[PDB]
Amino acid sequence: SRLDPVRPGQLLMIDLPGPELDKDTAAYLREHGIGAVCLFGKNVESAEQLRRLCADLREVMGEHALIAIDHAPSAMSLGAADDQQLTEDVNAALARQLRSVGINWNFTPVLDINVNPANPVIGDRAYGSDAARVTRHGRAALAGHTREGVAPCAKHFPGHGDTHQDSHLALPRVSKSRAELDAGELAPFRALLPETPAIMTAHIVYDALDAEHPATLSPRILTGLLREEWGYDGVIVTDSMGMQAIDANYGRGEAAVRALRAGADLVMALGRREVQQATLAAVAEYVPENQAAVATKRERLRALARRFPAQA
Repeated sequence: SRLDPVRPGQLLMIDLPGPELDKDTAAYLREHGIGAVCLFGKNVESAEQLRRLCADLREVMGEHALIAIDHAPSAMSLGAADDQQLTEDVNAALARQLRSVGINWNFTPVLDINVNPANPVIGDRAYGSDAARVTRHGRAALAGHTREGVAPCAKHFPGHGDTHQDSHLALPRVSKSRAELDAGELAPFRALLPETPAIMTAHIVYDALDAEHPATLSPRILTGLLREEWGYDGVIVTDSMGMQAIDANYGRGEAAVRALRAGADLVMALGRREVQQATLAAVAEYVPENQAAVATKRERLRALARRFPAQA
């Protein structure tokens, strides 16, 4: 649309320095039209302070604001008690607390499967060791958020449960066959798609899907599989681009442009202002030649915020 061209900042989710929205940060959000922020421990002191922080963010960012947080018993606990209704209700209570402070996005449920006992990558944070158990409690977690007006985001697609890292600088790999993936890693996401408004992708290489690129940078995975095979029309967000294995293998801006091209709607551009600025600069070169594609990405983000408005 002529009157409202897509800006590079509207495709990024950034982090903030502290518990208060300082003037320079406000000026910066407004300057670039940043539409999404993720909050962490460094931003959280009390419910009163957090409510003040999210109200300020909503005032600066406007009606499309996506205000996310990363993170009450464990997923393993709930998985084990195995009362689906309990899982839903605990997530419903968590979502009500988030809603009262002005947060409209939570990064759960984990749909990773803790399948390999001798390789607990996820551990406590998964609901179980098979797809069936993860699917059942994942459904409950999604519904508890959704019914309370908070967008949940399933992670980490296509499944972090059983990855192998050759070194701390190498991308983790999964070398299982497609049929194995279908029965395991992929099953909970596939089963839960119509209830999943957002999905966060994993910096993991799946040999059976795309032997050359991590999922977050893979057109075969984000577009071929998620969009085309599965018909997924929700938000795809990349995992944090500041994680070491990516950082050691790609430039920040290059990686973010590649994620958007591959099929992400939203890039998590976490880190100090200088790295955020470098990401903006790269996306600023991509956006003008890809206006229809980025319009579609922005509308997914906007549809999410309309459904789950931040204003407390």
